[PDB]
Amino acid sequence: VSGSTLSLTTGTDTLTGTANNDTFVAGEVAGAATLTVGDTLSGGAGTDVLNWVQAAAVTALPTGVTISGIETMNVTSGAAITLNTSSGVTGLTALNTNTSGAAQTVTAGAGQNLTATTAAQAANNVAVDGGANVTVASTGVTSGTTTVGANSAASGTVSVSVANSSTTTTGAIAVTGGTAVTVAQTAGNAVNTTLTQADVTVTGNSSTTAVTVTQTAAATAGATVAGRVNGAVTITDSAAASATTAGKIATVTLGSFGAATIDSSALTTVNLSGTGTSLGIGRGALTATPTANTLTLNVNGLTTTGAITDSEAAADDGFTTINIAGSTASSTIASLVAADATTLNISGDARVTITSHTAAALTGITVTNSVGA
Amino acid sequence: GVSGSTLSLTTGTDTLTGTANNDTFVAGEVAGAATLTVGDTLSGGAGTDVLNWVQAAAVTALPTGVTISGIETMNVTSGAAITLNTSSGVTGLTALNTNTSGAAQTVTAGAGQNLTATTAAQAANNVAVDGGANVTVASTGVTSGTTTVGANSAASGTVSVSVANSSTTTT
Ligand SMILES: [Sr+2]
Ligand SMILES: [Sr+2]
Ligand SMILES: [Sr+2]
Ligand SMILES: [Sr+2]
Ligand SMILES: [Sr+2]
Ligand SMILES: [Sr+2]
Ligand SMILES: [Sr+2]
Ligand SMILES: [Sr+2]
Ligand SMILES: [Sr+2]
Ligand SMILES: [Sr+2]
Ligand SMILES: [Sr+2]
Repeated sequence: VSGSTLSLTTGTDTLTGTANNDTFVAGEVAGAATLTVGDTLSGGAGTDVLNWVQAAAVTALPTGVTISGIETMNVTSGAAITLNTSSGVTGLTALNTNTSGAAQTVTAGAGQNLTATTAAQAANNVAVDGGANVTVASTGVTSGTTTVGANSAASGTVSVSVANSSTTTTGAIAVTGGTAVTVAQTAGNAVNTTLTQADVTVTGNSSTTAVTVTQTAAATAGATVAGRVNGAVTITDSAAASATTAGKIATVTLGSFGAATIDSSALTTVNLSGTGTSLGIGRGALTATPTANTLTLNVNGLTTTGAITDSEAAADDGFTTINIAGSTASSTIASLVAADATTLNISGDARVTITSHTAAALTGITVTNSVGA
Repeated sequence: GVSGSTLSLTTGTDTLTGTANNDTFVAGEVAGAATLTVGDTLSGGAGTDVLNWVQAAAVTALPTGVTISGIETMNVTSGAAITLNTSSGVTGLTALNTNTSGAAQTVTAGAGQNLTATTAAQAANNVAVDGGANVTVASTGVTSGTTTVGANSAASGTVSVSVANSSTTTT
């Protein structure tokens, strides 16, 4: 049931909503902000919203402001947003911060889903921390960077979308922590131009079980063709350097990639698609000899120009069984390097081509792929 | 207790009298200007009444000519330092709560007033409290800043000090 609209003032407000769905409006009055020192907002029962909008940059939650009972907080500025809602804000489950052509530096409470939406980001940087589920939705990015969890990891999942239609190389994307991470890049430069996409670094924490990093497929620029180069990808389990602590990242998905590396003692499955350069797979640095030594490569329309390498096998304990499952569209791996592999199984319903392989310890290759290998 | 009214002070000279019930006096800011101002007169009346004094500017004293009576609890929050002595005047006050972040506190409470000084990110700023009935100091983010209770007048009741430091700078 529709409730009331409650406009804040340039003074200290004490506003309590109804038992219904209310909208708290923290706009401007003649250019002056109305979310101001000492404001106390209580949504009451129902699904309540606070819309905080002002032309001037948002620089902080003001002194003495308390917000309770409001389920959604929308923050829109005509300039940058710098905001920490990890204190004074009870009951918020959705925090949405919105800029265009300006930076965002946002820290949310661990129970607040954060969505940072930036248009025309260009050379401005976006940094978000805290939150439950964290979502970054960035368009018109050029050299500006995208950083999640450098100070405090998301309690839930992380989803980053960065779009660049310039020829200026996309600023680096870094994510630290989260239960599952997806970094999705797109390149939208015009034909007969080339754009290099952002390097991506994803460092898991104790909760990170899966990481996904996708980009626009690489291509050579021509009169009819927009050129694209894929960025590097670095994915590191939090326990990658430990001799005793078990890993957590079990699945990695790459949709087109430059020079990519994975390091996780828990890794069992890698899903690959698009245009890849190279992929090196490390399994951490545990001293104990591993018992699960099966690697599954699920490929779908994958083309690599370089090698997929088990980097652990040469001097440590690599994978002994490699399962390659081809799906939906044919794949071509330029080189497969696996110094400890003794069994290679190739399955699926789409062709798998391995142009060259270096795996001297192999004793058996068996193909069940219905299309062929 | 039964809830009463909310009484917002203004940037003009206020004369505010509460209801026989539990009232909340709000002494905030209007567009950056304090609303607790010279000559203000506050009278809580019967019931359990509270004054919330919040402003970005430092608190250095009660403004000239201000009279406060019948208000049992006073909360003081500043964006800068707090320097305040409530051991005379403010008749009927039994609880004083002072709150800063990254700024010093120098507070003297009356011998019948429970004092709670809460400082976040105290760092190198010093906290000094005197007087009071039961005295509570709750400080986080302390570094080299000191904590001094009762150097000029001892608490009439108990003293409870909590000091948290997450730096490598000796507390
Ligand atoms: Sr206000
Ligand atoms: Sr409501
Ligand atoms: Sr409420
Ligand atoms: Sr509500
Ligand atoms: Sr290793
Ligand atoms: Sr080892
Ligand atoms: Sr080996
Ligand atoms: Sr006044
Ligand atoms: Sr009263
Ligand atoms: Sr009273
Ligand atoms: Sr009175």
